[PDB]
Amino acid sequence: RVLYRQMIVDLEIQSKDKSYAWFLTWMAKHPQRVSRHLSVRTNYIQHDNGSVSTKFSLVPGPGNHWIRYKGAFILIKRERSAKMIDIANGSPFETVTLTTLYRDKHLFDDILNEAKDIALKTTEGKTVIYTSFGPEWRKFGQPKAKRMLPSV
Amino acid sequence: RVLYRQMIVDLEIQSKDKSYAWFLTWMAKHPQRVSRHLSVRTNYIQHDNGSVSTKFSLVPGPGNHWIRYKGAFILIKRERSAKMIDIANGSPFETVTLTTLYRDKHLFDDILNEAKDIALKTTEGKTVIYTSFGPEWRKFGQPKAKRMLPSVILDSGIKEGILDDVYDFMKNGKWYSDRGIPYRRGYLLYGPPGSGKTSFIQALAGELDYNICILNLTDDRLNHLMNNMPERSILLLEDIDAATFSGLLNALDGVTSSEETITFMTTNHPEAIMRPGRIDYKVFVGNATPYQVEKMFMKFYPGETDICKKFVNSVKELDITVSTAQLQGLFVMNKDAPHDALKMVSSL
Amino acid sequence: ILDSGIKEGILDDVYDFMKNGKWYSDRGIPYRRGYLLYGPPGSGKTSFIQALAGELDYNICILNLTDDRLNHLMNNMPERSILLLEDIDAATFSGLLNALDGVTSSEETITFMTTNHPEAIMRPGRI
Ligand SMILES: Nc1ncnc2c1ncn2[C@@H]1O[C@H](COP(=O)(O)OP(=O)(O)O)[C@@H](O)[C@H]1O
Ligand SMILES: Nc1ncnc2c1ncn2[C@@H]1O[C@H](COP(=O)(O)OP(=O)(O)O)[C@@H](O)[C@H]1O
Repeated sequence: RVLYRQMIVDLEIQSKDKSYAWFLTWMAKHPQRVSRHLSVRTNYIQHDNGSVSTKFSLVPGPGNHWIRYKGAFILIKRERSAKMIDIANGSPFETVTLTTLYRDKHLFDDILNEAKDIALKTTEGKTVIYTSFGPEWRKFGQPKAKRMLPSV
Repeated sequence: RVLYRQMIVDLEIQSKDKSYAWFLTWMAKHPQRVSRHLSVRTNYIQHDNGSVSTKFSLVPGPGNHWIRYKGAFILIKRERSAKMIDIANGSPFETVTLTTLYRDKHLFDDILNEAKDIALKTTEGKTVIYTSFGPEWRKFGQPKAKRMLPSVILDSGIKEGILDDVYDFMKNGKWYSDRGIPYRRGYLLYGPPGSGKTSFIQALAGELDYNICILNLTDDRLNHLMNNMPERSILLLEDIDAATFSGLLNALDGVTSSEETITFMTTNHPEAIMRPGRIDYKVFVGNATPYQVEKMFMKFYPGETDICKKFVNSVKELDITVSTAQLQGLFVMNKDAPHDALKMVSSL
Repeated sequence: ILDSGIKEGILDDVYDFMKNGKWYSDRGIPYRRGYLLYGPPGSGKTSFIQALAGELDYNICILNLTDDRLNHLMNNMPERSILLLEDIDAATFSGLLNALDGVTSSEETITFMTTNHPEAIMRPGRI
């Protein structure tokens, strides 16, 4: 056991961190892996009307999987706690554990960077335009969209 | 144990997800299964009165069942936690686990899609109509119902010439963004009064489940009204031929949002605005056609083809301003009786 | 207690009108219906309407006979209600017909009407 823990690294991403959903989203879209388990995640928006916009997507889910990032054979576990309950999302406390050799520790940042990009590609800002209303600045013209510099 | 976990998949739907009730509802209505266990689910609404509307329905419930979807023999367990308590619904934490072979993993999405449809069939939207109250939009006329596009009957090609132009305009976000032009579009339904324009706009908004922020024709607040529109809306401008004109064009060019901004315009007689970016799709919905009269007659009375022709050649004579509102009026007063309509509508 | 056939001629017309949602939706006509109980004063009309509302456990939004707010009153009715118009023979008439044609809701909209002497409104969609 000590020799095995002496040639590997770990990386725990716990369910509180913002980099938990990002990483599962990334690992869903990875081409080469073997993930026997799956978990549904369904977003579901009810507007002012009874109208519903809903969408479901599968993710790795509890139990361990494997992945091959750049010739690494990373082993990932995902675990749920049988006793503790988070109050931020109303779900039990979860934990993802990545594990590769020590030699490829430098891969982890790369992975997380990729995840951040796949996270940042979807979330898009909107350039709010404030304006003068007497001696105080008020918002005006509910958020515009980015004008995408090649366009000008 | 490792070989067995080596030829199967799992799918955990946990009790927090919205796709938990949907799936149990779906599996209740599946024809071929063997579910020894059952659980009651009782909805119970007490109104302002002591009156009660209550309804109970059985679902799979705890313990494992079986099902056969498309020749798969899926095994499903449902479990409750003896220690944890959810605070959203006040119940212990539950979990559904589907398990089939790896080869039929692609079935899961299908199942969930079916569940979503059985979920989406019951929940029905209602096209709220906002309106102008000074320089601010207030709700008006507590939610209507969807008008169900087959119900409105207009000319042969106009029902598809707009339902596909709009469906294209909902897919050209990148095209409008990369060119550096605003992402908006106008429409000009024109014709005689009482031809079914507003009815068609409401039917289309019900198709796209948006909300009609109706506005009929002050110039300083018109710009404020254009700029401040709620989420998921479809602007409607009745009678644009009643007008400040330069301010109208200025505010009409200065309409923006964070998403699509469709702005239909209806007028009774359309005689600079027709430039693209402003009004760019003009189509003429007018009086009744021998196709419209046939389709209305078949809309009211399903089947009974023989009478249909016998009406059309009758309405070919004595017709001046025959409009579809008039046909709706003269067909609703003689409901469930086409033979009375044959002699009643022909004389008006 | 009223005449021999009238207790069933209305308790089955209403029970049909509660089952024709698809029929009224597919035709593209609004899903409403009026009624005209007429007779001499003191015959038991209002009592029958209250008994029927108790049968369907709805709520009687009674209104007895201003034209600009009448439309607002017609439009804004609570959930699970049954409109009642006492003495429609006391009237603005064009505004009455306009607001009466412009009554809407998210569900059924029954509107009984009682009058002591009923002498255009009788067209279907209206009474
Ligand atoms: N093609 C149609 N199908 C169904 N109802 C129609 C049709 N054309 C007109 N109507 C009816 O005519 C009435 C008034 O027409 P409306 O659409 O309000 O007129 P406009 O749009 O010209 O102002 C409504 O009750 C509407 O349902
Ligand atoms: N068949 C009946 N059953 C019960 N009460 C009745 C009946 N007929 C008349 N009444 C009595 O008539 C009275 C007045 O009825 P009301 O509804 O005010 O009459 P109207 O609708 O003609 O104005 C009530 O006190 C009611 O109990």
